[PDB]
Amino acid sequence: TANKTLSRKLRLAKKTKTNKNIPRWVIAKDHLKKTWNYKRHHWRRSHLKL
Amino acid sequence: RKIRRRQTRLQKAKAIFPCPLQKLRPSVTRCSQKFNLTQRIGRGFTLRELQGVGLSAGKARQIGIAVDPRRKNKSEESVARNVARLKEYLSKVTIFQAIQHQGVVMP
Amino acid sequence: SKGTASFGKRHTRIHGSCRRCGKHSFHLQKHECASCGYPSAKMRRYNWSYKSLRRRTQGTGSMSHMRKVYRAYNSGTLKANARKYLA
Amino acid sequence: PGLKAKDLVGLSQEDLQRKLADLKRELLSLRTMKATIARFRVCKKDVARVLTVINQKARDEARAAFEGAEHIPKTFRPRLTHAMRCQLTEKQKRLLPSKLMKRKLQFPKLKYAVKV
Amino acid sequence: MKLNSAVTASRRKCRKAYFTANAETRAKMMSSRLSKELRAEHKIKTMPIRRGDIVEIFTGGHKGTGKVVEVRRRDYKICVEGINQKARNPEAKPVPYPIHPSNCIIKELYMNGSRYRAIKRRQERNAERLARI
RNA sequence: GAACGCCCCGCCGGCGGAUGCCUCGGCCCGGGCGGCGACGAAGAGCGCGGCGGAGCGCGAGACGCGGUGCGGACCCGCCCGCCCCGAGAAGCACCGACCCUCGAACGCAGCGCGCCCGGCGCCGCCGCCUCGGCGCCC
RNA sequence: GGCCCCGGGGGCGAAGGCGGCGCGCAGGCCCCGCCGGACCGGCCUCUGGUGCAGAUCUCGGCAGCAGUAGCGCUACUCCGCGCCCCGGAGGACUGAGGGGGAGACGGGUUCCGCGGCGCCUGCAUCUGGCCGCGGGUGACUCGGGCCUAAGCGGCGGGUGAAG
RNA sequence: CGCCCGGCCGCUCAAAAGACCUGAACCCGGCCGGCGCCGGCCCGCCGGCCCCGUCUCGAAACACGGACCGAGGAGCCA
RNA sequence: CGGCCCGAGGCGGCGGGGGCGACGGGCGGAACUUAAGCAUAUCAGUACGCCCCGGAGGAGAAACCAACCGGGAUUCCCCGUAGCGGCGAGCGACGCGGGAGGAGCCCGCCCCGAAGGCGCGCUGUGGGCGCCGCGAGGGGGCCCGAGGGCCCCGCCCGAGAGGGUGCAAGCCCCGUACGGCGGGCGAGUAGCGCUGCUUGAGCGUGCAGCGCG
Ligand SMILES: [K+]
Ligand SMILES: [K+]
Ligand SMILES: [K+]
Ligand SMILES: [K+]
Ligand SMILES: [K+]
Ligand SMILES: [K+]
Ligand SMILES: [K+]
Ligand SMILES: [K+]
Ligand SMILES: [K+]
Ligand SMILES: [K+]
Ligand SMILES: [K+]
Ligand SMILES: [K+]
Ligand SMILES: [K+]
Ligand SMILES: [K+]
Ligand SMILES: [K+]
Ligand SMILES: [K+]
Ligand SMILES: [K+]
Ligand SMILES: [K+]
Ligand SMILES: [K+]
Ligand SMILES: [K+]
Ligand SMILES: [K+]
Ligand SMILES: [K+]
Ligand SMILES: [K+]
Ligand SMILES: [K+]
Ligand SMILES: [K+]
Ligand SMILES: [K+]
Ligand SMILES: [K+]
Ligand SMILES: [K+]
Ligand SMILES: [K+]
Ligand SMILES: [K+]
Ligand SMILES: [Mg+2]
Ligand SMILES: [Mg+2]
Ligand SMILES: [Mg+2]
Ligand SMILES: [Mg+2]
Ligand SMILES: [Mg+2]
Ligand SMILES: [Mg+2]
Ligand SMILES: [Mg+2]
Ligand SMILES: [Mg+2]
Ligand SMILES: [Mg+2]
Ligand SMILES: [Mg+2]
Ligand SMILES: [Mg+2]
Ligand SMILES: [Mg+2]
Ligand SMILES: [Mg+2]
Ligand SMILES: [Mg+2]
Ligand SMILES: [Mg+2]
Ligand SMILES: [Mg+2]
Ligand SMILES: [Mg+2]
Ligand SMILES: [Mg+2]
Ligand SMILES: [Mg+2]
Ligand SMILES: [Mg+2]
Ligand SMILES: [Mg+2]
Ligand SMILES: [Mg+2]
Ligand SMILES: [Mg+2]
Ligand SMILES: [Mg+2]
Ligand SMILES: [Mg+2]
Repeated sequence: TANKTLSRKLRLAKKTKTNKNIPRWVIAKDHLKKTWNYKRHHWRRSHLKL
Repeated sequence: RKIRRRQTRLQKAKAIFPCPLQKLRPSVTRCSQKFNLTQRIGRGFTLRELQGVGLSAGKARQIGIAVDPRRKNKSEESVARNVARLKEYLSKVTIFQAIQHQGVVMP
Repeated sequence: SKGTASFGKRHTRIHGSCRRCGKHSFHLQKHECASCGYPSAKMRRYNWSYKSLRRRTQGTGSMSHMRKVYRAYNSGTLKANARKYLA
Repeated sequence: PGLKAKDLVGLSQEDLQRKLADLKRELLSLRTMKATIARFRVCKKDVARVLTVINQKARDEARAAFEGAEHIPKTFRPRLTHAMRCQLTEKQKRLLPSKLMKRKLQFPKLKYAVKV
Repeated sequence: MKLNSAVTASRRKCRKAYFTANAETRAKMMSSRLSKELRAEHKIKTMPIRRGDIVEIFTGGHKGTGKVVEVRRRDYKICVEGINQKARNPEAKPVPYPIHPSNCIIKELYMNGSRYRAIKRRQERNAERLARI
């Protein structure tokens, strides 16, 4: 909606910011083979209830 | 549980050395027609038994005798058997390398 | 038309975010939480669901204060501090 | 590297308030350079060393301003749990009535030995 | 046979303690025997390995001697100078073959203020035991 | 007839993940312990790393700050930094502080507003200040 | 739990796998060759979550069927190295209750620029609401904050074993 | 390392163990051989042979369950 | 106009509120199930709902049990049939006896009256286990990618519990055995009548409402 409360805006803002890949130097640093962050989401198939 | 109880009464016995772990308790008749003619250990000594030897209730409690003022004697033999028991124990008591007595006193 | 067509009439929010438990369970029209019971002063807890009890309880969070108090008692100096005070 | 906490001990309040003003302003300069590198790590914790000392000198001053008062601020009261603050004192738990006491002095505790 | 009942003799717990050890325990567990020449001089049997010592290797397929360039405490291994993986090119860099400290014998020790003192601390306790016995 | 299909006289390839061996995990019994909170708990939200998503941790002093002891060469990548008879990396234990919004949750509301220039919630106990009554009296 | 005559068999190759002889009425057992790369037992006594073809059994893999059934909204073509993308020229459509221009609710970064084709775009792709990297929403006058509607809370107290 | 424009050759290693231990069955592709069970014969002829499990007086049944393969799967304890 | 009585607003110090899948205390309280049906009965004084503590809680120093040539507060362990019941299905205590543990006291009333905790009180105060640290003893020969393997000779042992180490290790490394620090006696009561629940309690086991007392 274009008319949203600041409290809903802030919780939506955090899901946008943390929706990221693992950095590549972290993959070298921590010696990882699983490289996908499975807590990511995509707007077409998500149901963020926030 | 057997080990726990043995450990508890070892610690208690040091804390009262050289007092024994038990009070001197009286000798009473087992109660029914089925069990009379034999004796067992009672709860405490009566004031008539204590009057025999010359101790007050507060005085006898101090040197290890259990005193039960609620009990009443039923006969004259009940008194003589327990006065003799009180008289004997006062002989084998010393009041201050000393011996602590184990188990029940005068079984 | 009680099936697929009826589902296209949904553009409402029944529940929103709770201020106490954070879940999508605060009824916007009754003003009550169906998860924790807010604005009730006590927490909603039922023994007919022990799985619901383990999901949110003591220990599933930080335990920030209770952690410090226990370690001070078990191995720190707190049992000494009571003897000075309780004298 | 950077400021030692020991070497701000002995400095006056003005010399610590004035030293904190430069540290705050310097982090503005270094955040501006970052967004427009080893030093910026040490500066964040120089700020924490100073504020650590400004607070530790202020608590020792106030805790003597109240040393002999009847009512003390709750920050300066002993460290105890909620249950401990509410317990009876050992003296309060050992109090006996007058008649009960005057009977415990009569008939003291005695050590004795019995024989087989 | 063990007598102390606060000490585990369970394989699962012992293996978990070899992993997940803190860093001060891992350093002690990476010890090696002193040579006979140093055993006479210092009157000590083993020492914790360290960056800067000279070691004689046996029992392995990479026997030799060299200085300790690195300590891989996570692996419990040490990299010695001159003991490398056989390389592909004639020019390319060396690659250290990592050695377990218990396959080594120390021939000369790195010394500083702390290492002199910890030796002397350890001799005085070993003389308390030699007076009790 | 050939080919397709089927069997295997044998030699090789796929697809799939059984079997065997392995185990920082579970389960059972026993022993300890029994230690939260208006001095703001349990729980929730948001934010914090030089390059930083998740989880652990921490709170605008934020991937930590100080003090006493101990320890004595490292700090998973790229860098920084430390290096020495003390100059001090990893690690450990106790102690002192910091401690944003919501929550028993406390000026009202839940994100917007006040009264007053310290501040400003409810109940109860003990005291104290100021008071009401054609209660009993004077 | 025991034994296995200088203290049972093992990298001079354990368990398992694939073929092939033998022994036993049989359940099954033993040996050899190849594979594999670290553990395994014969006899006596003890113990049990101890033997599968089926239960419209449970979980996992997977065949024939089979290159089979199948892929509303009038429509694209020529040239540009040319893709359904972009350009120019032509031919048509939606037809002002619009396949147009904008808000409310819901969604939550899908918006923009540059790059790109591993996934997706049930055909293709150089396209893209897909993937990577940077960015982006400015109010005395617009709305929210204020007022009250239908309602909903609160109220010395009242009631109920309590909630 | 080299050669062609992903492949080949080959390097590390005891070994590719190469995205990973071992790697069974069902099912499938290439080369080579041939045209259901029991019995006799060296071998494609002759002889015999209905689909199991189940309830049932009675099942090959036009009575029901079952495409195939693996692993799990039901009289123990007080 | 003051006192006492009964109330109101404010201020200060102190206390309460919430949290837990156990154990513990107080209330409300099922049905499936069994009876080869089903109403009493059973399941069960259980599930579940509400309230309240603690490190334990509850209980407790006889308005007790008995019938003896008698015991003697409470709790817990071992041991075993009176009885209830469509007298069906089912249900069910306890004393004596053997052990663990053992501990006893107060207020009201009465006497003295402020002797007290003194802005109160004569409508009655006061007295009668965990923290530290040392820690012994094996070589030579074949072989392997690698010796913890094979052959042959030894040492330590209060230590042959065990983990690691390139393949089965007392002697390669950490540990393991042997030790030091802190250390004169209670009233709307008891009882009784009627009614509801509960119990093995049977012309009443325990509780409760109302009337009486
Ligand atoms: K918007
Ligand atoms: K969505
Ligand atoms: K429909
Ligand atoms: K609700
Ligand atoms: K088909
Ligand atoms: K593009
Ligand atoms: K009531
Ligand atoms: K059947
Ligand atoms: K049938
Ligand atoms: K029939
Ligand atoms: K049949
Ligand atoms: K038929
Ligand atoms: K048929
Ligand atoms: K049939
Ligand atoms: K049929
Ligand atoms: K059939
Ligand atoms: K009930
Ligand atoms: K029922
Ligand atoms: K019924
Ligand atoms: K019934
Ligand atoms: K009945
Ligand atoms: K019943
Ligand atoms: K019956
Ligand atoms: K006893
Ligand atoms: K070794
Ligand atoms: K009365
Ligand atoms: K009554
Ligand atoms: K009954
Ligand atoms: K009866
Ligand atoms: K009545
Ligand atoms: Mg319907
Ligand atoms: Mg509605
Ligand atoms: Mg507490
Ligand atoms: Mg994070
Ligand atoms: Mg607030
Ligand atoms: Mg088993
Ligand atoms: Mg079975
Ligand atoms: Mg099967
Ligand atoms: Mg038209
Ligand atoms: Mg776009
Ligand atoms: Mg496509
Ligand atoms: Mg306006
Ligand atoms: Mg494989
Ligand atoms: Mg039938
Ligand atoms: Mg049928
Ligand atoms: Mg079928
Ligand atoms: Mg099976
Ligand atoms: Mg107040
Ligand atoms: Mg049942
Ligand atoms: Mg029935
Ligand atoms: Mg039936
Ligand atoms: Mg029925
Ligand atoms: Mg019953
Ligand atoms: Mg109690
Ligand atoms: Mg009943």
